[PDB]
Amino acid sequence: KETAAAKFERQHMDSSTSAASSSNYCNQMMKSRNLTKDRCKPVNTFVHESLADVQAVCSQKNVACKNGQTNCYQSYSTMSITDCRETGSSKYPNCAYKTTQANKHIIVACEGNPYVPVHFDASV
Repeated sequence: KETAAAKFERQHMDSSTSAASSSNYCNQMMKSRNLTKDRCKPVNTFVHESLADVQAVCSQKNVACKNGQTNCYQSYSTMSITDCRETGSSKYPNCAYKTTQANKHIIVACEGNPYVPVHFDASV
């Protein structure tokens, strides 16, 4: 089955570009990463940094997770991210998203050995 670490790379890593490729980015990426298979996932964030740079966040600023667990980490630097947000017009199976580019600190939950990101918690 899919590891949590692999699921995080699928759902949240896009190192291939430095920014939100275009107004079409989220429509294409939400589909191609399989986040519209069984329903339109309402919101999703993609990080445009290297895998190494996002994995390194697991050794950065320890912060509380939104669910109250203690294993979340905030990046010391801002990172290039794209927020995908489903539209009102959006009806499964034709999921439609607003693509928003920003530079924000990310917060990820990390687990395992090796200790790696398994959940995208927030951007700040």
